[PDB]
Amino acid sequence: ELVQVLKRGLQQITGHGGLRGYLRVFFRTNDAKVGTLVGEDKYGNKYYEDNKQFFGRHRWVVYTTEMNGKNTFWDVDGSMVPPEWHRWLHSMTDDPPTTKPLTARKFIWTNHKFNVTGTPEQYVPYSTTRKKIQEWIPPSTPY
Amino acid sequence: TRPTVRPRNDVAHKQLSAFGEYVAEILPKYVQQVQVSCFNELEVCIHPDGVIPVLTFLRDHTNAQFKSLVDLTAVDVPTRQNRFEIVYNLLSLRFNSRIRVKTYTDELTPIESAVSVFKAANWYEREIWDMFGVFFANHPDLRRILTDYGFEGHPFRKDFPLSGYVELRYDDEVKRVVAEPVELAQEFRKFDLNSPWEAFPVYRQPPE
Amino acid sequence: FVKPIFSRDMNEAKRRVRELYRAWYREVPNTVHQFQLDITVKMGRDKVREMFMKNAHVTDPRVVDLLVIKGKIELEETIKVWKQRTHVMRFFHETEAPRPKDFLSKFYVGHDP
Amino acid sequence: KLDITTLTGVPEEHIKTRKVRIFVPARNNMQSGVNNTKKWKMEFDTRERWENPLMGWAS
Amino acid sequence: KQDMPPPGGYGPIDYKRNLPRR
Amino acid sequence: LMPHGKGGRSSVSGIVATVFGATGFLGRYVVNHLGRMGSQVIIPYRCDKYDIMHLRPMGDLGQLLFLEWDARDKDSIRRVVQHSNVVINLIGRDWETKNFDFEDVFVKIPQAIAQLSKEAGVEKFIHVSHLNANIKSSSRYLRNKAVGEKVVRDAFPEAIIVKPSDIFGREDRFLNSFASMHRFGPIPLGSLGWKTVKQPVYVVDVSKGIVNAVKDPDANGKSFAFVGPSRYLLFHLVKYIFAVAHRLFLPFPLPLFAYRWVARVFEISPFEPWITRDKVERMHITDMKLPHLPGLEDLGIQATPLELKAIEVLRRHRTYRWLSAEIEDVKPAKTVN
Amino acid sequence: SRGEYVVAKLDDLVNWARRSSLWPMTFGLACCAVEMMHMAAPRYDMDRFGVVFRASPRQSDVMIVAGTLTNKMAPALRKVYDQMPEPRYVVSMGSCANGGGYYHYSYSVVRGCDRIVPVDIYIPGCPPTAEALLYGILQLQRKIKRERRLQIWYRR
Amino acid sequence: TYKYVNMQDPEMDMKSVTDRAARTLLWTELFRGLGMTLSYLFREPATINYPFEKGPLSPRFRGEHALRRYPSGEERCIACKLCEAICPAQAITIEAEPRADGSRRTTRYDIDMTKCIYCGFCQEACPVDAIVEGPNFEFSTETHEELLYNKEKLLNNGDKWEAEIAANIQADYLYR
Amino acid sequence: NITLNFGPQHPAAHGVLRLVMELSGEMVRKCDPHIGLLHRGTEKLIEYKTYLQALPYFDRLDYVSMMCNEQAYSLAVEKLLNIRPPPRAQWIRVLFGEITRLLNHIMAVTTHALDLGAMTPFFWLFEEREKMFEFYERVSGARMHAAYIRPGGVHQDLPLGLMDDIYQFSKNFSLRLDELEELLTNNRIWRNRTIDIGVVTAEEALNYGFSGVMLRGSGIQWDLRKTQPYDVYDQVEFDVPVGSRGDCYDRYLCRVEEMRQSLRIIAQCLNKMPPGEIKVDDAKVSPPKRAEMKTSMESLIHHFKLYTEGYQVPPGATYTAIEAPKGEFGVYLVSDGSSRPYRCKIKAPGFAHLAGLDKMSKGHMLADVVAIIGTQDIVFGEVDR
Amino acid sequence: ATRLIQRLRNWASGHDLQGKLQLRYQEISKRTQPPPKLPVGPSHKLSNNYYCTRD
Amino acid sequence: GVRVSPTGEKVTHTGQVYDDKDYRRIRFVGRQKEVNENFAIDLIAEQPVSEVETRVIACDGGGGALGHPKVYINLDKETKTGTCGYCGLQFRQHH
Ligand SMILES: NC(=O)C1=CN([C@@H]2O[C@H](COP(=O)(O)OP(=O)(O)OC[C@H]3O[C@@H](n4cnc5c(N)ncnc54)[C@H](OP(=O)(O)O)[C@@H]3O)[C@@H](O)[C@H]2O)C=CC1
Ligand code: SF4
Ligand code: SF4
Ligand code: SF4
Repeated sequence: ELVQVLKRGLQQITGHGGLRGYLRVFFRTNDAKVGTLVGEDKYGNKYYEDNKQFFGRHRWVVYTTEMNGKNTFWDVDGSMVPPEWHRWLHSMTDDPPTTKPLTARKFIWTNHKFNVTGTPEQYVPYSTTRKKIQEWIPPSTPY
Repeated sequence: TRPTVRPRNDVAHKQLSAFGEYVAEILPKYVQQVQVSCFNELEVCIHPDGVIPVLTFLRDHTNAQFKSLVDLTAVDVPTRQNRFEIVYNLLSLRFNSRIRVKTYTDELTPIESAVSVFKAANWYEREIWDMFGVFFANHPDLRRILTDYGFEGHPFRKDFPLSGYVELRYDDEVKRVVAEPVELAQEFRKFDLNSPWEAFPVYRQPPE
Repeated sequence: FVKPIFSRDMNEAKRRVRELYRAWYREVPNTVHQFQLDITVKMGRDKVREMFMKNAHVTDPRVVDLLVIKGKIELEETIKVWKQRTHVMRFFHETEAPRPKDFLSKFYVGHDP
Repeated sequence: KLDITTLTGVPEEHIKTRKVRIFVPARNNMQSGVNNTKKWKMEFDTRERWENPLMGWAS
Repeated sequence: KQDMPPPGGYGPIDYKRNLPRR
Repeated sequence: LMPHGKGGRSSVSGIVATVFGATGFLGRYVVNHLGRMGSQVIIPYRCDKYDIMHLRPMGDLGQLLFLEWDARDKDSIRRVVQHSNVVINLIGRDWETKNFDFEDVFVKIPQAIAQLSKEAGVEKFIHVSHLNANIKSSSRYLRNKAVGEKVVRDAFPEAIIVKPSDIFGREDRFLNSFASMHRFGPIPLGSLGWKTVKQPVYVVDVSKGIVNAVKDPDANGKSFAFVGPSRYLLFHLVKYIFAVAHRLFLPFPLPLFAYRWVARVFEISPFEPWITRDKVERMHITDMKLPHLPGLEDLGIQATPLELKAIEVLRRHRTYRWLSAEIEDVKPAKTVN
Repeated sequence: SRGEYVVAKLDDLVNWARRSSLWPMTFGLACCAVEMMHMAAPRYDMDRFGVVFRASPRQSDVMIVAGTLTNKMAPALRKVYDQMPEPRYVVSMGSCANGGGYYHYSYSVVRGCDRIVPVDIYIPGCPPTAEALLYGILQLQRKIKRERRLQIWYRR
Repeated sequence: TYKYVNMQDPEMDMKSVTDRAARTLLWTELFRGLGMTLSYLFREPATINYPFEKGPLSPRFRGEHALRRYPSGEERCIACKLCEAICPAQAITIEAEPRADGSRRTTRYDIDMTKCIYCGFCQEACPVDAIVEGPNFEFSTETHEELLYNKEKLLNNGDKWEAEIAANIQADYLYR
Repeated sequence: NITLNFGPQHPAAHGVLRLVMELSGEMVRKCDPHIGLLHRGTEKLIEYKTYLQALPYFDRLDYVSMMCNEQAYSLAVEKLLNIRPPPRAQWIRVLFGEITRLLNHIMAVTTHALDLGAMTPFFWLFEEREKMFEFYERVSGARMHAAYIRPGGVHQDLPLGLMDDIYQFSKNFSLRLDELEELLTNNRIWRNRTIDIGVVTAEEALNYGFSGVMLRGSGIQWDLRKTQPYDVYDQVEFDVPVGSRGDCYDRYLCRVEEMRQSLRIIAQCLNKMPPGEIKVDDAKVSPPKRAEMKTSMESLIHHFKLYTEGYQVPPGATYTAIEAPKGEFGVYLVSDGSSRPYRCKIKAPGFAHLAGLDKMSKGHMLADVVAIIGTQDIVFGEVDR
Repeated sequence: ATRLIQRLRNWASGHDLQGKLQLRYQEISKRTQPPPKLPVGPSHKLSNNYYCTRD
Repeated sequence: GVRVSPTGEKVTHTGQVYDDKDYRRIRFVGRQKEVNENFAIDLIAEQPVSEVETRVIACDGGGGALGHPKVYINLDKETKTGTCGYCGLQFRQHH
């Protein structure tokens, strides 16, 4: 009974991170689950899978570091996920993109730059569709 | 003629009609039209000088206890000199009946206040005072509902812009919110979706 | 012709306005202190005289009396220490630029009418 | 002359500056329908509307 | 293959409360 | 571009200001006045994003811009002034920052701004000194203005030289310090205030005047010197300051050097002093009465008397017994004219 | 272990101290609010973050605006914004408070909430999903984290 | 059809009476009710571990807008300008102009999220299925300006999410 | 006496009321409920919009229950168009009309508990209201302000997945109400806070036009279902609570009973949905499937028209009451026959209640007043508008 | 989720909780479902469809 | 490879870049103007022209009810390709 639960605890201690890694993954993701199964971790963002956990908690992610050649852990957030896996955490699709990779058309982005409101990258709205009246041309000739 | 069409309830139309002539009898002095559509929805005129005496009668049983002023719904049509069209929706609970009894007024006609009679119109009052300017007989206070404090306008007059003339913003050195001239960006890009070619010949006001 | 609001002929109405002016004219310092207006009180009384001037073209007693009805209704919100200091200052429009009635400047500004 | 110039909330500036236009609206040239010629309507004269420095909107 | 979701069966539910004295 | 719309927040005008010193007291005002007209305004800043957050209401979407830049670098100044058509300047600091010596504030920087403004082809580079600028052994900061006035006068020769005197506002250092003395208790003055006289200038007037100065082609090399409505003697001036502060007033004489020593004791703090050896003499200096220089009404703006402006500035200091009190009852301070 | 460096690490302490425990004030003006409750409902639960629904305009710091902002209401909101002690922050929420929203054209609403108080981050939505709101707050914390008043003062 | 609430009359019987007075004294039921809250301590807590976990969403879900292309890589938009006629808040603004190739094309499609009410009409209304109310929802900005989207940003949004968007449409399209 | 403005700022004020009181020691004298702090003025904003465009406005008034508002519009528009919907659409409108009713009453219950300081039920039950928002999201793509009920009926057919989980959802819910049964329903403190407070005589109610449970609590039996089963209610089985004392305790127990009642109904609506279109056959009112519009011409034509100028109501101005859980709801159309309404007043059920509050205010201590706002289920959005 | 804790919990409950799971576990429903096909619609018959009646 | 403005910033796919005189250009400073890398224009003609020996054809944009309304392209003139009014992609009748 209780010994079984204490065993669950030791099992999730030794089931991930061994020793020094466990404390780090725990101070990063405050969850302490066994890293059951694995995602496609394209940028190290491993997408661990499990079912026994109650609904809504059965899919999850650990983001790793320097996404888009910038920033670090201790700055993790949303938008770090790729759009296919972005569909996967929200469980719009029971099937991870692994099994069903998407169309991969030529014009879609690849690195996925995530949200960037601060920093020099920054959306700027601006006037579009050129000009109007075209103001009259001044003469260049004297007299 | 059925799967989409809503069936016409002739029975209630008959009963409401007959009761309509009944009332037509009872108050010849103010009652005029006895409109009775296939929606089972009866309607009746009142002269504004006849507001109170009719309405009081309505609350009291004849064969319809017109209890509970559910609404004093109001409409403004600029064309008619009697531009205002105050409407008394009503519901005789005992008889589960519903009726719409309306009137008309000019800008300086002190139409009678049913405040003594229903009291529900302590605010149907001040809204329809404020939004419009429909001055009322005798009310404990004509202070404005809804519209601000120093606000001058009367929106729902179907007059002056939907944005209004007023657009307030906090200002710096005055350390305070201040009303300012509108300057809408982009502007309400109104679409004239009116359709030439009448779809309803059955209606159609004659050219005369 | 049509039945009057309250007053009939100007004097029944003229009586009401004076009642209004004093009703403001005494009330003004009370307002000056409740909201701690930085205006000198004579400026307040002057504005009191001015708003009574904008309504100079009125000639129907129903218009006069309806105006003192609405004006007393504004006095309601004033005396009850409703509104806010800003609302009291809305009458001033001091944030707004002065308007040059001169036509030449009106030429200089913009397309205008 | 039952003026309601003060009875209305409108600024004096907009009543001084402009005349309005009473008229009966014209039929579409591009369309057959006579139907909107009926019923009079009145409309105020258009004014200048500078472009929004941002996004190029009407202002 | 015509379909949509009409009811598949649906077992009993109790709107009635129970408050045991235990 | 050129103006369109009724003069307001959403209407446009061609103005492209680069207001240095926007972070400080006057700057928020002048930015408010440029912004109220719907003119777009660049606002270069160094203190931090949070410090100027309050300015965001002043603009309308695109009308404002914020730009970080080092004073120490020149190139940043070049970038910020690029599209500028006008470049107002307000950098200053009465108490002199330690890490940045006071000299630079009115010498090197104004000059770089001037030359780069010339390269920028700025339509109207503008600079703001003071009515007390003619060189004096008193107030090195005051002395420094004269050098800045000239260097700015040369590197960008058609620059205007504003000379406002003792502008008083809600956040004014000059008016508030006098009000703040009640916390001090006693009221020292260098031989009281009878020897010296001042003619303080209201700040909203100075700002709107800067705006209308930008609007006037006629101004260029003109050396404007802003002046107050009234030329009050300093002692009766303090009388009025506590007369509206309703605080207890106990004046006494104090030697200028001896007062200077206490000011030196107060200059020790990295934390900003209420009192400094600059402030000493900058107070004890009299305001020059100049007629020949252009009038304030040349901008069309009337002078606004301090008595019409004082109580709002000083209500925060007056005690609750007085904090809700009528304005008329203080009675105006005596005028030298 | 040098002079400037200590000021930096010391600054880290205060910004961390503040970002780690915001106290947003209850103030919802419309149906944005019933998302805000769900930000604090157990399924999401804002409280893990240390943030809490305090009452009053003083103990509370960040001011999460929500819902339509009419003509009448606005000055009150202004005053309330003045009421809270530094370092006050505000978070706009809902399309209505973003700039008049659905109602942008009416004599009713006061358009942009930014017209009254200097909003710091905008949250798009009608109403935003409560999680989008939560993410917007995480953005506010990162925004505080990058702020550095102490370092500027040292070199001021 | 009506039901009285309450109305029921308590027993005068002495056992029942002394029991009620025992509730009046020893509180009994409070503790019983009190006991119930204890049951929650033993249940598992409902929080999702945001953001390392995220809430369930239906494929239908509405969010950030994005213009999108043909499989060929041409933009789907034909500037039919009815989506401009529907946006209930009228956020949208369109200036259709001819392509040099001659095709109808918007020169300045734009929309502000400040006035968008995310009813998602336009996702339905477009004949060519041009604009799409995408999955993305998290995109709060530091400033108002970043909200007033050009056609440009919308195109970029259609660039990053096109795999996803097309995927959801692949899930949903029959219903419409 | 001491003059005092209250909200909006109070959590008790719900960010809307400013009911100033001129308090004595703590007993009230003057107690005026100012309003217009939320007044969105939608009446003119409705006027310049095509009738399909008006539809969002009603999600915007009743923040909580939503589908019922739109149904309140579809009835009132279909009257003038004389259009009778396919049955499945009506079984749906009842199904989500009742789930909206669950959301609304859970709202009113738990918040009224919050003003009484109960705290916990709130967190015990919003855990459920997310469970329902997951559903409106599954049928609309929006967690709230779903536009799924329309004048033609409905935007779209139900996804196959719901029919099971919703049952699962209500497989356990009765217990969740049992957990409340073990609290306030029996709890001692609660009775004292609410017993014999704001009692209202039947006549004042009939005068002010009180409706809904606010009548049913004080014994008036007036109702908008069984009196006028405007939809499938005529087929549906349920039974209506009536209060005795007019105690807030009464109204409370009523709302709990209605929640039970929806537990009864939704069972049967799950039990009885026909296959069929969930939209009207006409393309002159109800738009074509994307599959058909993109081949058949006329479908695309009328598609183009309804999405640009829309259907045209025959001219007429009318009024319709609605069985909102909060009371009678106002749909006062004024239509010239153009797709634009000429005018459109909207009577909020809570309008009359707030008109009546001051009658119940004076002579009661301030806690009584805080009790009263929660007595009447008043979401202030609908009330000023 | 330990059984003694379940016993003590239901003990305090006065109710089984296991009999009405509160937290939504495995059963839920599948997200990925086979296509709807949809009802054909009553008036898509070609033999007659004059507007004179359906109107 | 978007054509570069004299200021150096890339022009929009609808060309309209600001004048060197233009002060408004200041907005982009400290930030990044954004313009799409993938102009649709090049991608229009990038595709091979489909050809069918028949005559009248019916493009649907690929995907039944996943694209533009069904459209009947004529090929009366072999002197020119049959560009879609929607897809923008050409057709011809080879023989
Ligand atoms: N009554 C008065 O105050 C009078 C003032 N003047 C002159 O007019 C000018 C305006 O006065 P006022 O605005 O009150 O003074 P402030 O100190 O309020 O304005 C100066 C602003 O410029 C900033 N600044 C200037 N140089 C630097 C630098 N090198 N590094 C960082 N920040 C810098 C200051 O710090 P930051 O921006 O970094 O916060 C401050 O924000 C002053 O220079 C003053 O000498 C003249 C007559 C009267
Ligand atoms: S934001 Fe959109 S949804 Fe949230 S309240 Fe204002 S209008 Fe209603
Ligand atoms: S979606 Fe593309 S096509 Fe349909 S209207 Fe908006 S722009 Fe024109
Ligand atoms: S999102 Fe909703 S509101 Fe914004 S445009 Fe598309 S439809 Fe109109």
